[PDB]
This record gives sequence, C-alpha cells and structure tokens, in this order.
Amino acid sequence: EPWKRLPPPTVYPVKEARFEKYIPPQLDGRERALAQPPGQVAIVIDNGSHSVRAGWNFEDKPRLAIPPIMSKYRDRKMGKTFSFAGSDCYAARSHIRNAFEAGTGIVSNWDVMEHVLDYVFVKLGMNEDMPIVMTEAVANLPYSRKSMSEIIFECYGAPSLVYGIDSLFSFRHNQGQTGLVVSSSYSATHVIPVYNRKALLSQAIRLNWGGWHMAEYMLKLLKLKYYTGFPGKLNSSQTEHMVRDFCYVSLDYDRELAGYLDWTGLEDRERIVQYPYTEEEEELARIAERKKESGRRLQEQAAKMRLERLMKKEQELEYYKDIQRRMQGESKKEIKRLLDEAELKDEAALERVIRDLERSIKRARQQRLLKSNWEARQRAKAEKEAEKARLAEEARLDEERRKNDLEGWLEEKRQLRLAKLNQLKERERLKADLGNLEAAIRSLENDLLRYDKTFSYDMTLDAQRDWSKSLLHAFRYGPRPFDPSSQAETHRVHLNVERIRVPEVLFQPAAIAGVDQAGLVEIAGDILCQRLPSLPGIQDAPDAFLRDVFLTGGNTLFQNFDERLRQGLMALLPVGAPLRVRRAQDAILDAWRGAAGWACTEEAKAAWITREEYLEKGGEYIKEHDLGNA
Amino acid sequence: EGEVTEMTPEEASTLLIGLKSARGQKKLRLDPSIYEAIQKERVQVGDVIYIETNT
Amino acid sequence: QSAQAAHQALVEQLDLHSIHKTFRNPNWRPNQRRNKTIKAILGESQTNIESAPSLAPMKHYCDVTGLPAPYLDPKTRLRYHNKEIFAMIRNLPQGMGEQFLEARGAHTV
Ligand SMILES: Nc1ncnc2c1ncn2[C@@H]1O[C@H](COP(=O)(O)OP(=O)(O)OP(=O)(O)O)[C@@H](O)[C@H]1O
Ligand SMILES: [Mg+2]
Repeated sequence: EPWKRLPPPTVYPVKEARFEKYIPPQLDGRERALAQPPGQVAIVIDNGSHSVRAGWNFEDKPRLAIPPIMSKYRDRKMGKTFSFAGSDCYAARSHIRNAFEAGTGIVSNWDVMEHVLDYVFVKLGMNEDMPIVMTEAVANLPYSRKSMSEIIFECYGAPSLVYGIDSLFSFRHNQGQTGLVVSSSYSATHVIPVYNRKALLSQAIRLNWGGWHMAEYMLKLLKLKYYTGFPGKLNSSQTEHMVRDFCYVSLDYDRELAGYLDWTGLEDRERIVQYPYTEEEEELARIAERKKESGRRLQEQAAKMRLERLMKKEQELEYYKDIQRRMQGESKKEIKRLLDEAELKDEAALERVIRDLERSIKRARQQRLLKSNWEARQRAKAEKEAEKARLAEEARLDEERRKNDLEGWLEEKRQLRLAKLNQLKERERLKADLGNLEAAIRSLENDLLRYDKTFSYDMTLDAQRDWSKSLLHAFRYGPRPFDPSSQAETHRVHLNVERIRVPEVLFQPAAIAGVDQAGLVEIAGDILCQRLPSLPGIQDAPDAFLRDVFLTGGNTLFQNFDERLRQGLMALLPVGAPLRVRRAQDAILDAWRGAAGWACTEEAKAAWITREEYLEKGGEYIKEHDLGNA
Repeated sequence: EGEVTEMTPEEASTLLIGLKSARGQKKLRLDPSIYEAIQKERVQVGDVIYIETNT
Repeated sequence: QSAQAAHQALVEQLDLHSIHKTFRNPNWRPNQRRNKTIKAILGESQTNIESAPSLAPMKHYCDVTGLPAPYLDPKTRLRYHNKEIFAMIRNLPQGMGEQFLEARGAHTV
C-alpha cells in the first residue's frame, strides 16, 4: 500500500516574528554623519508597513529594520511602566499597536509612529538637527502628510524634510529611464508608468492586495481547513512565514490546480508545518477485572433478557402451535375464534408467527413448571440444534456448488452482491430522507476476493468507504494515515492547494478572494494597451514602456512571478513586441538605497521643504518632483 | 488562428478583426467579402476562428 | 530565580520608557484624537481614486478545497468540486457555511 511504501515525512517547524537580540545606539553613525561635507548628509527612513528601515544616506544599507509597532504597559508585579517600539517587543506581553491602518499603506496611529521614530533616532544615536528623507504611500492622504510633517517639524524640530515613493526610488536605483513599475508590497500592489524618469502618477493603479492580505487569507484558509479543531494557536504572523517559505506562482493555474490533490505524487506537492506539541500491571489487571466483571454482568443481563425472550417466544410459540393443532380439522369459525384469541386473522399469519418465533428462537410444586420451562428451553434447544444441523449441511452443499459450478457460482455472487447492494441503496439513499445484508455483502465479496479473478478489493464496499479513496483526507492529511492520538501528527498543518491558491489572488482577485478588482495582468495591460497610447504628450507608447516592466517590493519575490507576468502580458501585446520583465536587485532594501542615493542630489535639495517653508505653507504642501506625489 | 479580440467596421464592408493567441495579437484588414464569410460563420468577439487569408 | 531576574534585566535593557529623548521638543503636544481612520479622513473630503474593477468572466473554485468547482449548491450557496464535498457542505455545523463564504467575502446575514 502506498503509505507503507512512502518514506517518512519531512516536516518544517513553525516560524513566527520573534525577538532575538538587543542592539545599542550606533554612535559611529552619528560620528560619521558629523564628518560629512555640508549638505551631503541626511537621515533616510523607508516608512514600510512591514518594516521601517532607517539609516544614513552615505551608507549602503539601513542600520535599522523594525516593524512599525509599539508595546506599552504597566508591569503588574514590578509596578512601573515599560515601553517598546519595534522588534524590542517580543513580536513579553504583546500589548501591541501598529502605526498603519490594517491592510493599508497609510499611517493612522500617530502615537505608535512617534514611538517608532523615537526608537529610530535613539538607535541612530542622536542626542542633542539633520535633514530627513522619508518614503510615502502612493497618492498618500493629505491629512497623513500633514500629521507626519507636524511630528517631524514640531516634535523633532528637523531642519528639512522630503517625501518620496518607495516604488520609484527602487526604479531609479536600478537605472530606470522609462518603464512600467510593478510593486507588490506588504500593504498593496501598484502599477506606475514612469516616463523620462518621471512617474505618470495620474495613470497609476492600485490593487488592494499585498503581503499582509496573503497572510490573513492563508490564515482564513487554514482555520477553514481544520475547522473541526486545531490545537495550535494559528496566527497570521505564522502564515506570513508560511507564505514566504512555501507559496509560489503557478505558470498554468487551472492545469496545475486540477491535479494537485491526486494521490499519486501528493507526497512531493504537500509541505508539512509542525507546531510545538507536548509529549505526554496490577493497576490494569484490577481495572480490567472490574471491566471484565462489568462486561460479564452486561452479557448475563442480555442473556437473561434473551432467555426471558426465549421462554416468552417458546411459550408464545407453544400457544400458536396449540391453535394450529386445533385449527387442523376445525372450522373457519374455530380458526377465527382461536385467531381472535391471538387477535390474529390468518392461519398463515400463525404460520408466519410460529416460524418467525422459531426463526428468532433458533438464534438464541415447582419441578413440573421448572422442567417444563426448561422443556420450553428444550423446544428452544431443538430449534437451536436444528439450526446447527441446517447450517452445517447447507454450507457443505455450497462448498460442493463452488467445486461443481465455480464460474456460475462466481456469477451468482455478483448477482447476489448487486442485489444486496441494491437493498442497501434502497435503504440508505431513501433512509437519508426516510430516516428523518452487510455481512452477506462482505461474505459474497470475500469469496469473490478469494476466487473471482474479476473481483478486486477496489470494488469492495469497504473500499468505497476507505480514507485512502477519499479527497478530504488528501486535502487535510495527505498520502498517509491519520490518528488524533498522536500528539506529533496532530499539531501539524498540510498546505497543499494553498501553495498556489494564495499567490494567485494577485492574478485572479475576484475568483479566489472576492476582491472585486482587476488582476495584475489586466491592470498592466489596461495601462499599456488602453491608457498610455491615448495620453497625448507621450511618444513611442506602449513600446518604450514594454522594454522595462520592473518588479519591486518583497511580495513580488515569489518563484515564477516574473515569467507569469511576462506570459500574461505577451498575450495582450502585438506579436513581436519587445517585452522585458525585470526584477529589482534586492527588491526589499533597494527602495531605501534609491532614497539614500537620491537624498542629497540637487534634484532632492530642490525638493526639500525647510522648517520655515513648512511654517509658511503648512503640512499639506509638497514640492512636486519625479519621485513623489503631486 | 486566434481568439477574436475586435470586429470593427472601417468603411462606408471592410472590417478590422483582431486576433489573439497565447503568443501575441495581430490585426487584419478584411476584404468586404471575407468579412461576409466570417459573418456567415457565426463569429463574435471571444470566439476562436481559423482563417486562410490567401484562399 | 536567576532566569526571571535576567529576563527582567533584559526587559529593562530593552525599555524605552527609561530613556529621556533629548531631541524631543518638550513644549509641543498633539491633539489626542488625531488618530483618525482612513474612512474618517476621507470624510473630510466633503488621490485614492486608483482602484480598478473588471469585466472578464470569473472562474469558479471550490469553497472547501479551492479545486475547480462545476457546481453551486442552491442551499448553502457554496461552490463545490464533487459529491464528497457536497456531502461535507450540507453536514457543516450551524455557523460554518457562513465562514466559507467569508473567505470569498460573501455574506447572507
Ligand atoms: N522572499 C520572499 N518571498 C515572498 N514574500 C516575501 C519575501 N520576503 C518578504 N516577503 C513579504 O513581502 C512583504 C514585504 O514587502 P516590503 O517590505 O517591500 O514592503 P513595505 O515597504 O514594508 O510595505 P508598504 O510599501 O506596503 O508600506 C511582506 O509581506 C513579507 O512577508
Ligand atoms: Mg514598501
């Protein structure tokens, strides 16, 4: 059997957002910053909903990368307040709040945002004056721009601030002259057309699906898969690591999906994630004796009721035979009068009752009464012994039938098996409503198994009911048997179809998760084919953009994401179009690197807003520039 | 041979038919008479059609 | 116990509340109800117009297993792959069909 042949399963421990070590204030960064030439130093903050990434413009990578979360609480034992603002929170008490509105790119809890920024400036080593470059959501809300500016200029007093878009910084860092920028991030997916290094933000589109939504959706699907119960505490922080580690984009979803749960090869399509389970004769002899006596008592009680039914049925039988002894040679009125004493109405009803009692009985001062009761048991024993005689010789006759008419005898077993299955079907398909054989079926199928070379176990009724012929076992537990007793085989989830079903929401949002928005290929194709050729200032559209479709943000890092997008776009473009899909180098940090390289250029310093310009114009005002919002 | 993407009139009668395959799209200017052949076949947008453009 | 003392020592080392932020302006204080939701912020409009719908026909998937679904149940309104999953779907507990709809973001309440 396959589960006996298959190797032991390979299993992956659950991963979650966890603290690992402290990091001190990085005073060498402050030292290096004070050493830079005038107007060539800035603090660069990539304000990401998954990670805030921060560092110095003159360095090649962030010094900090922390979730935009705070935890603040009063210790009920020690009696003092504690406060935390990143991965310093163990994501020990997880009183967590998040700066962003859940599943969106917009900051809305400004108290968390200040705590996150306090942690940033502390760990960058600021103690008392530095220009700030901060990334911003596409089409970011003016109220959030205002609130962020107020914090930067009036809480922290910074000399100058500029906002730009993480998608576009990533593009310019990778030599983006002109192209279609495709960003899938934690919060969102965007397609932005970029022309002559300037983004055409009036033509940008947002999907409202991203790496957060995939973690939440993977969580819903797992809580549905194991809806009858799962012992581990399923958190979307865990399903995020499952989506990172195990999910991939299909190159032909319907053909890969339709075969995914087929038992052959599911061993290699499944992946198994295991939660931290706990491993759990005089005693037994005495208890078993008490059980054995209790069972014996139940057996005696059944036999005592059976013996009461034996004596009752034999006494009933004797009475009905006493009628028959009269009825033979007596009138219909005597027949009717004796039947009326039974309140029966037919001699053959007495025959049926006489036989049916015998058919039941065969299965199962004082001395004259006691022995005549024992003689009713001897009348029962005569039915019981005649039953024994009947069965022994009838079986020997059938053994001759097997020897003498083997093929017809096999053909009989088929005809009987079907007829018995028909009665079971006539029972069950009806009783499935009307409720509001089996050993005979087996015995027939057993001889068919024994000697009918046309028969197989796969047609056995039990095989129709077997777990390894089911689909939901493959879905929930894969190629291998399952028992709830094993603490190691409980506490594990089998990902199966969700390996591919979760990434495919980007391509099929309404069909898979009901998002009611166009898929990624349809968004990009609407821009390339319908919009940009209509926009009158543009030249060489679409073709100039097709030469660089560019992938950015962590939620693009799925395997086959590029080739899926290429093959999807290839069918929407005219034949021989020079379509190139390209990945960013290091598609997460690369948006910060773009902001850092841009930070002190003349283009950036023309776009900087000073504290005094902020006091003049207010916090909604922005210098419009290639990499930022209008 | 492709999925019909477009069937647009371009004459007072000449169509443009757009055809699509998994590997790209092409547009064909149709002679008024092969257009009627395509119209006698019950072709619509989203149908898959075969055309011998020479014959 | 030393483990608990070391744990509190680590939590004390991690604590921001013990730190005076010398770079903060001590004078400025926010409006304590600045934390408006996106819904509330858009309520000030009386540019997040970047969302897009679709008109292509929608493929049908099984609500239980995600496999392709030929069938839509009249009763539960769940889509399902085969007779085995139809048997499951009509044997669901009293609130569970609505949870399968909620993964599509469908509701009947
Ligand atoms: N190798 C990977 N494969 C797939 N997904 C990944 C991988 N690494 C990270 N992710 C996911 O991608 C997302 C990270 O996106 P990214 O950090 O680029 O965005 P962000 O700047 O935090 O977000 P936003 O711009 O929406 O505010 C998370 O959902 C993360 O789980
Ligand atoms: Mg981002």
